[PDB]
Amino acid sequence: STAGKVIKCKAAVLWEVKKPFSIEDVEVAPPKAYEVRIKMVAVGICGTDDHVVSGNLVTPLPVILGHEAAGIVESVGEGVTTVKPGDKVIPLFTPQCGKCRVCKNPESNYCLKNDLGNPRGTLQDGTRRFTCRGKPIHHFLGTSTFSQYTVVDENAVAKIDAASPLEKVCLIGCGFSTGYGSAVNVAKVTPGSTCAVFGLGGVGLSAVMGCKAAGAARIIAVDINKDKFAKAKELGATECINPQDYKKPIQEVLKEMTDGGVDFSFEVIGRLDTMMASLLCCHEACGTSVIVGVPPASQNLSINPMLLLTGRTWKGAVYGGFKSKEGIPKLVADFMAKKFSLDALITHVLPFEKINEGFDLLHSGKSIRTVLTF
Amino acid sequence: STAGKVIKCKAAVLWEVKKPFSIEDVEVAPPKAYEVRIKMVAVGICGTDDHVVSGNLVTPLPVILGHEAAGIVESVGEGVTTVKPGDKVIPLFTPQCGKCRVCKNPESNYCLKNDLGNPRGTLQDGTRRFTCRGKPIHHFLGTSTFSQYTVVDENAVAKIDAASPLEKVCLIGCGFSTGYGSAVNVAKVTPGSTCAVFGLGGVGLSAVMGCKAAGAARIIAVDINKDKFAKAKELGATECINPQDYKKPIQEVLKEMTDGGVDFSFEVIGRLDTMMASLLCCHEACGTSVIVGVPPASQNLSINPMLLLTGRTWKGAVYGGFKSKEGIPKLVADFMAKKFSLDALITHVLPFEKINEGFDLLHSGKSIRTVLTF
Ligand SMILES: NC(=O)c1ccc[n+]([C@@H]2O[C@H](COP(=O)([O-])OP(=O)(O)OC[C@H]3O[C@@H](n4cnc5c(N)ncnc54)[C@H](O)[C@@H]3O)[C@@H](O)[C@H]2O)c1
Ligand SMILES: NC(=O)c1ccc[n+]([C@@H]2O[C@H](COP(=O)([O-])OP(=O)(O)OC[C@H]3O[C@@H](n4cnc5c(N)ncnc54)[C@H](O)[C@@H]3O)[C@@H](O)[C@H]2O)c1
Ligand SMILES: [Cl-]
Ligand SMILES: [Zn+2]
Ligand SMILES: [Zn+2]
Ligand SMILES: [Zn+2]
Ligand SMILES: [Zn+2]
Repeated sequence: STAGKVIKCKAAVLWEVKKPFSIEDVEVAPPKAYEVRIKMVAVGICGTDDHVVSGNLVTPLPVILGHEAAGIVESVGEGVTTVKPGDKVIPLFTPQCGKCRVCKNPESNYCLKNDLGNPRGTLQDGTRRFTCRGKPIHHFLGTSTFSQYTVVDENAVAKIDAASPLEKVCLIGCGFSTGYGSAVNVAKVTPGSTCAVFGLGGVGLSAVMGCKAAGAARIIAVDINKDKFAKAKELGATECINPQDYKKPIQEVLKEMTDGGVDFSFEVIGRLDTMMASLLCCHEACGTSVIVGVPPASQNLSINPMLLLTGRTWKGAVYGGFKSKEGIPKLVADFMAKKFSLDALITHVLPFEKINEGFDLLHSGKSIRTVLTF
Repeated sequence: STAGKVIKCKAAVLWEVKKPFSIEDVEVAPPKAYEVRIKMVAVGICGTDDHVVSGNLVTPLPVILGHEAAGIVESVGEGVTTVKPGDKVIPLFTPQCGKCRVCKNPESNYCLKNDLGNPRGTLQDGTRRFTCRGKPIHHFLGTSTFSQYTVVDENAVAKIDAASPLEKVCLIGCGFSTGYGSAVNVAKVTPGSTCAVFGLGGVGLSAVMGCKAAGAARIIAVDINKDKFAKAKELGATECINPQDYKKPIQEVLKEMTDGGVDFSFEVIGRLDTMMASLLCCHEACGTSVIVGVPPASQNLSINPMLLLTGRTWKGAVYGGFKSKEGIPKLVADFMAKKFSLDALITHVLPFEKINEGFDLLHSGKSIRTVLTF
């Protein structure tokens, strides 16, 4: 069996930036106390993973990426009370340690045991658990789901419904709950409002889907990629516009189109020009601009503070404001109850081994979410 | 009767920037329809006035400044349904025109009729009601209270309580409502939270009072002027901090002092560095930072969007988010119902003819609020 023994499996390792992943044999150490070893069943490719490949989000290399996933618990360490082997689970990229300031504060979810802020590349106890060619391989956001087995801290893992379709539900681990919560919990979109959503990746489209579930009267979807429009529209966008069609700055276009700005604007791309245009496009006295895309390392925005004095709210959030371990369970329950559908987001299913082809699909505007099967 | 004819009186006219005010004889035209001519009983000197003298807030010159005030209604023009001659009045620097998007929206207050954003120095119909030496003099924020008589549009004037100390209550026209409102209505300070306030002028200490009124467990008051601390402590600040006493940046000191950051920070000064230190000292995952001070003409902050992505909110607000015409009276009522005391703030009362003396007191930290009487 495997419980308590090292596991040897395939995993896609990123040895260098801007280089392909290498499906390698790696040894995965057993769970220490309060840790869980999971067997990956399905994983989604998310833009945050692509940012590490591209050089925009620095994390310690070599690394096993991946964080949007669903799997079955193979073994649990001592102390682990929340998980039992055989339990279906979604690994959370933001832990909910339950004992820090942020975790106790009912409205905050960026727990202090996270590894996004200043990435160590390890698990919470400071150590790694993957070895490939004798060398230690670093973890990513403490989840590293781009491997057939991974070890995750207990506070970073959620037990979900035993009947959950893991090849659909893995989206709720990052992309969907991020997009949808951005609208429903972060910006708190109001019925009848006008919302703009910049970027239509699987997180951008769940933001559209969150604005529609909130009662937004209008949802303008912005993207330089026309092919995304049909899905946006099907999911709730009232209109879709492409910045390259206009001769004047996209915030001016939208201000003119909405009687001086939207009420709620969402940036789900991660570029500075669109984070600025997304601030600008919202109404000067009643707009909320929510930052969802992750910015390129060390870059800055020069804003005039007056943009804010008149009444604008600029905020950002991680995971759609969901406290990870309590939220992702309930959102799967909702999923089961048929409250929403993830099917339009999943455009491709590839075997794990075809991971690089999955990143090529993202890079070409051909895929919204690619799911990788183990 | 004064009515229907051009009044000639005294007004402190600013002819050039960084120049002493000239107390001069000007002609205040009669009210057109939907306008009101008011006799100034008391005027507070507020930081926004000073910025026009400094050159920090550009506005068409010559101009008669002033916007913090209480007076009695001399004549009302035609169609004026809300105030009658003799009615006690506080002119509002931000109108509540009742009909625009911002006015119909229950949460916003920067009515579109405002003359703050792109100041044209006239009343809402695009014309001035003041003359001096065969020259039209401009208005400031459609209020121009540094004149014995001023004409203001109707939507920009509130009928306050018939029995109100007009020498006290005029602070509610700007400073008290802005500072207090910023805390209670914009930041929405929570019971038991910890707030930091940068700048302890008239607006600043009213923010200290608002946080205390909101139930903040800790209120740290920051000011390079050590003499304001006694008042701050008296008004609610649990601690006072002078940036010059340190060797490390004030955010670092405050982050350290407050377990990672303050829950609510208010910048009530208007400098870029303090807007920055104000963003930085509130907790990255749950702090709200509120901009209240007014920024120098065309100066930008280079910020890193990761500062918001972790979860902190950044918002500005005009008038402490009070709908003006509806708000200032309810507060005058609260003052009248013994809810708070403006006394600590009214530091000096001078005859209006000493207005340049009043600005010198401000320019030396002697004064918190100087009231100019008529
Ligand atoms: N805040 C978080 O919690 C959180 C969570 C998950 C993902 N993210 C971030 O969300 C962002 C996107 O996520 P995704 O997985 O949905 O990625 P994605 O690649 O599928 O979506 C990006 C979309 O933006 C569009 N786009 C690119 N340039 C554009 C431009 N100049 N103008 C308009 N649109 C443009 C692209 O066509 C693409 O459709 C990434 O930056 C990711 O890092 C953040
Ligand atoms: N948003 C609005 O609705 C609104 C309304 C009223 C006033 N304001 C703005 O509020 C700001 C000030 O209000 P005020 O009327 O009380 O003026 P004020 O001059 O009396 O008070 C400003 C305080 O800032 C302190 N200070 C100065 N430099 C400092 C520094 N470098 N670091 C820390 N503290 C410093 C000064 O000692 C003073 O105590 C002004 O910028 C005014 O324009 C805005
Ligand atoms: Cl004129
Ligand atoms: Zn993600
Ligand atoms: Zn925590
Ligand atoms: Zn209005
Ligand atoms: Zn003022």
